[PDB]
This record gives sequence, C-alpha cells and structure tokens, in this order.
Amino acid sequence: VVKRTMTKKFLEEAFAGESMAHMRYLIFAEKAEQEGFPNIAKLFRAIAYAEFVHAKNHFIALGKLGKTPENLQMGIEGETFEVEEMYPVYNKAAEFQGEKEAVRTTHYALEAEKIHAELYRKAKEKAEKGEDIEIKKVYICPICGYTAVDEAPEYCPVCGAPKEKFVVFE
Amino acid sequence: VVKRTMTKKFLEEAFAGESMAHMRYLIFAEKAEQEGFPNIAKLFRAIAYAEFVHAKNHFIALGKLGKTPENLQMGIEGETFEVEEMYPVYNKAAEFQGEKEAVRTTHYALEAEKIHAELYRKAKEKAEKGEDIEIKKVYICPICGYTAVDEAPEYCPVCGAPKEKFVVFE
Ligand SMILES: [Fe+2]
Ligand SMILES: [Fe+2]
Ligand SMILES: [Fe+2]
Ligand SMILES: [Fe+2]
Ligand SMILES: [Fe+2]
Ligand SMILES: [Fe+2]
Repeated sequence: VVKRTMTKKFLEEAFAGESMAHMRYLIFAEKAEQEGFPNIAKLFRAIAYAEFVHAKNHFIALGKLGKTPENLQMGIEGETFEVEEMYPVYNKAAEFQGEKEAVRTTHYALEAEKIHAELYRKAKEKAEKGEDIEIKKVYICPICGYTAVDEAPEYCPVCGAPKEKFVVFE
Repeated sequence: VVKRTMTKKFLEEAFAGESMAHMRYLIFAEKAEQEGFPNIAKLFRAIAYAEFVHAKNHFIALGKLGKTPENLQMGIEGETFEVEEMYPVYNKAAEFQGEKEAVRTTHYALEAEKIHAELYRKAKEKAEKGEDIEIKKVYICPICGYTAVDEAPEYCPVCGAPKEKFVVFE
C-alpha cells in the first residue's frame, strides 16, 4: 500500500483522472453510436475499460479496496455526503446564481443518492451476516438516474419519464 | 450551458465525484462477484449506470459534449497530457520516493495512454471525412490496460499476460 504523502496524493489525482477519462469515453461512445459511427463507439467503450483497469490499479495501490461489507460502507459514506452536504449546497448555489440547468442536474442526482444510500445500508446488513441480498431486478432512469428495485414506478417521480424508459439490470 | 464561475466549478467537482463513484462501484461489483454476492454485484453495476447518468448530465450542462470528431479531439488532448506531462512526472516522483507499487501502476497506465492517443488520432482522421473506422475487435489487457486493435500479440508486451486473458470488444 503506498504510504509516502506526495505519491499518495498523485495516485489519488490519477484515480480521479482515470475515472473522468473512463466516464468521458462512455459518454462519447453513446454519442458516436447516435451519430452513425458504431466502430468508433466500440473503440471508446474498449478504451474506457482500459481506464477502469488503470483506475482499479491505482485504487488497490492506495489500499482502498476491501471486502464487500467494507466497500458497501464506503458507498454509504459517499452517498450520505452527497445527500447531506455536497448536493444540497451545490443546488442552493446554482439556484442563487440563476443557473437553471445546474439546479436540475444537482436535483436529479441528489434524489437518486438518497435511494442509493438506503439500498447500500440494506445490502450491508445482509452482507455483514454473510448473505447476498434478494433483489431480482434493478431499474434505472436514463434521464435522471432514479433508481428502483424489483419494479419500475409507473413514471419516474423525479423527471416524469414513463416506466417504459427505465433501463433494467437483471 | 452553465456560465457562472462558482456553479461551473461545482459542476466540474460534481462530474469528478460522479466519475469516481461510478468507478468505485464497478471495482466493488467485481469484488462482490469474486466473493459470492452476485445480487450485490448487480446492485453496484446498476447504481454505477445511475452515476454515469448523473455525470453525463453535469458534463452536458458544462457544454463539454460535441460531435464525434471534437470528442475524439478531447480524447487526443487528454491522452497526450497523460503521456507527455502527468504520468512521466508521477512515475519519476514514485521512483524518487521508493514507492514501487506506484511506479508499476503509473508505468502500466503511461504505456497504454501512448496507444490510446494514436488510436484516437487515426479515428479522428476517418471521422473528419464522415467515415467510421474499420475495426473488427479491440483487445484490452486486464492487468495493465494494454490495448490492441484487430490483432494482438500472444503475450502482453508490458506485463506478459497471455492473450487468452485479454478482454475482447467486438
Ligand atoms: Fe488510463
Ligand atoms: Fe449515488
Ligand atoms: Fe427520471
Ligand atoms: Fe450520483
Ligand atoms: Fe488512456
Ligand atoms: Fe498487460
């Protein structure tokens, strides 16, 4: 596990940079598919996986990967920070500054992170007893990221989208 | 497109935080699968897609998404920054500090980013003339992120993993 302060800081910066490159590449893949370039989309999705590999390597060098219950707890802490601190503040600043698209994107994320934090708390209670959770399907809204388990709502309560547009993970 | 300086800075921070949450959840899904929690792994992958929606929404509110050739150009400039500036300095700092694990993760990423820069350069030449690239498959080394289009060596030239272990996008 890396211990020296400067190299630790640089691998945390590199983990952010790799995670952003991967994310930009998944967003560009979808745009290339929409524009009629399916092979460039394939190239972006494949290079996004290579950046997952680099990010995972820095993450494990920093000692941040544990077992499932401890990884759930990292998710609980992150999501609870976003719910209680980061997105309420960014949303209020965007409203104060009149930036309506940012009010919308922070509101979309904040309503979904409240659900994420509770789903991870429920999962950790099972994994702490050595049990997997009992969920068949997870539905995610492609507009806002609202998240629901086992049945999609008739429409998304955050953006209005109909049940039929949810993306299903089974 | 967001224009006020503080809201833009907060949506850039939120894009990085969403990107890192998505990356953590992909890393945790693989670990949950390894440990015998398939339904928790499914939950982490579905929530990772929700954080891709959140990140994409902030990135579009920032005005950073364009057409395919301009997205490839963002890719060329980001890869070239990692190749010429960021990873050579982080790898020399880790060497100077004795942090062998960080020398390794930065060396793995730098050798792959040299390839990703040239692949995006070749793809943008095509996309600028309205052509897709012609590729059948892309191979990614799951240890180091070495990347090869259509033909790959029998062993990764960076870490020596056998081609049977490469992840294939086709
Ligand atoms: Fe990378
Ligand atoms: Fe979340
Ligand atoms: Fe929605
Ligand atoms: Fe999120
Ligand atoms: Fe790269
Ligand atoms: Fe490799």
